[PDB]
Amino acid sequence: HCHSGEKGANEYAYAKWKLCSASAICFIFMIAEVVGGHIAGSLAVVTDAAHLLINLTSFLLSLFSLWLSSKPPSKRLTFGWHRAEILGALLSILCIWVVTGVLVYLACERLLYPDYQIQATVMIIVSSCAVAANIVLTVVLHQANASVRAAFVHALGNLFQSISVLISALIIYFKPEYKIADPICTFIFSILVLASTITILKDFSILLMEGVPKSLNYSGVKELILAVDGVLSVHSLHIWSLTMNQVILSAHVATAASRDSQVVRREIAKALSKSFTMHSLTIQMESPVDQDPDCLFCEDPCD
Amino acid sequence: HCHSGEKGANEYAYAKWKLCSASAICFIFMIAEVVGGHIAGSLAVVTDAAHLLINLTSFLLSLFSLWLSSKPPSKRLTFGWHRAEILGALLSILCIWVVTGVLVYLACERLLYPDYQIQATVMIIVSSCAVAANIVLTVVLHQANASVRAAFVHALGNLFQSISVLISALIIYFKPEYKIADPICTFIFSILVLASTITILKDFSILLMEGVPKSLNYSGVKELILAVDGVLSVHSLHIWSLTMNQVILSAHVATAASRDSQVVRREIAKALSKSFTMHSLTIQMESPVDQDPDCLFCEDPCD
Ligand SMILES: [Zn+2]
Ligand SMILES: [Zn+2]
Ligand SMILES: [Zn+2]
Repeated sequence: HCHSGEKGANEYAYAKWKLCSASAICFIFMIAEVVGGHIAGSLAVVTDAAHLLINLTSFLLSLFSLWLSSKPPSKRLTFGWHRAEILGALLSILCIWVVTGVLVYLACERLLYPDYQIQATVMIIVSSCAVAANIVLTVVLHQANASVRAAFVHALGNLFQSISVLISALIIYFKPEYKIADPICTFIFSILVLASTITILKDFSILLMEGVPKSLNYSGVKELILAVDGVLSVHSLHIWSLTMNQVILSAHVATAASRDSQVVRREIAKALSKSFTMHSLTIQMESPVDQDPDCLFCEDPCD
Repeated sequence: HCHSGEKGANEYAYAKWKLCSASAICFIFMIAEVVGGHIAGSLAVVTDAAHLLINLTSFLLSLFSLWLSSKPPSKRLTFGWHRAEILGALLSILCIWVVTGVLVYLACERLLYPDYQIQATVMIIVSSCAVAANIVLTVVLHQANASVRAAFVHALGNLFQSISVLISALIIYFKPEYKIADPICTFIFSILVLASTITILKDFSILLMEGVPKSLNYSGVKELILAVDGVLSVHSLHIWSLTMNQVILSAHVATAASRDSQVVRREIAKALSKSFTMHSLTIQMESPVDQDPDCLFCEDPCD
């Protein structure tokens, strides 16, 4: 019948906790260490307490993306609302890029305006919690689902940014004669952030461009299909992916003309669903006749 | 043979001119009206001459997206590099959102710091060219290809932003007693920008989520297919789209068991390619047997 029905359902549920819990943890931390600013110096933690609101924002946005992904397939969005996950993830990552650019420009400003001073010891304790809080905010998002993996890279990034004042603070406190080791620290650590976002960006860009999923390999799939009896030649094998774990596949095959078709494609479906989980298959089951010199449109992926 | 080979090839060529020409026009304008700043007041046009560089940047980025779209299909990117167009377009539009947010924040700053003054007559002539130049930069991008349509919305947006100082300038010159009609102008006109970007964003988001293309209609396609003789029931009709004009389709059909299959799907392909151009079709041609009460996974798009 070519439609097979808890292994997937439960996973949407786990992340839903791995985010709501992390969002709540960041909520607690932001609340506490902002009320610890009104009842003390009022320009102490707000600047750090800022970032925490950004992380919370990204976490709630990723959770919103999950809730969207839950929605059922419609007439307009046929396959379902799945890629909403990847979309929210890519939006969050571009927001990392934007926020980091903003921070780098403010660092350059502080450089061009060295007329500024901050007590280099209380500057550390405020950094330590920010590092510690980020340590916790990361280890909960330790990968997975495109949504959580987008929140982790978003969290880890803050960690490098978080120490980027601590490791700077110590160098300021232990030798305030320098005063210009902080901007270079923000620079290099923003670059580290950007490297991690480069990894995730490459992966989700390959996803959005209907690229074959990393988890698989095209020529391996052609071998795996052609390794079945009745077939003679498989042309136009396209295999893209939905968010992460919904691999689709669509192929033309040319089988033994006098052979019964439907058993051949049934066997192909069994072989494929045996090697790896699917989400749909539409094998066209063409005939022996094919205009081979003209199949250049479906000769093979050049690569 | 199910593979049919100048109607499409020439279109990549037209836009390639509709961008390179517009990029060059903006290049000319920026050059001229920046050298008209060194040889006069040096804080006159640079701020306007700034956004021209942003428009040029977006135009060259869209052209880069086109050049990517030209690349052939590979083993990793099976369908081809097509959606690179949509990706570059969405990036450019999010950059519109970012730049407009930046401008709105600087407007709020000018508000909270009314300690500032600018001659309200020379402020107009610098605005008029910016409006005129934007008038020209837009009417060349008058739509189409996802790349150009992304450059037009990007250009038109600057127009509203461009007059957003002129219409402000006049009100400053004709009554400098007000001095606070400029921020509200930037506000409302940024909102207009954001509305246009909302339209384009909705469309390309529907595209990226494998939504059926606007140009078509699902139930219309089911009627158009089921209107052919041999078929009995079509389930799991998925029809997404590549960038704009590469519509794909993939369907299971259940036809008369004793009937010859391949003629049925050949006729379906003829009917579809008759109603509207395609880019691929993989009709599975299932049998009469189907487990109807269990097809809930392929019952129909709820909507
Ligand atoms: Zn062919
Ligand atoms: Zn089916
Ligand atoms: Zn079914």
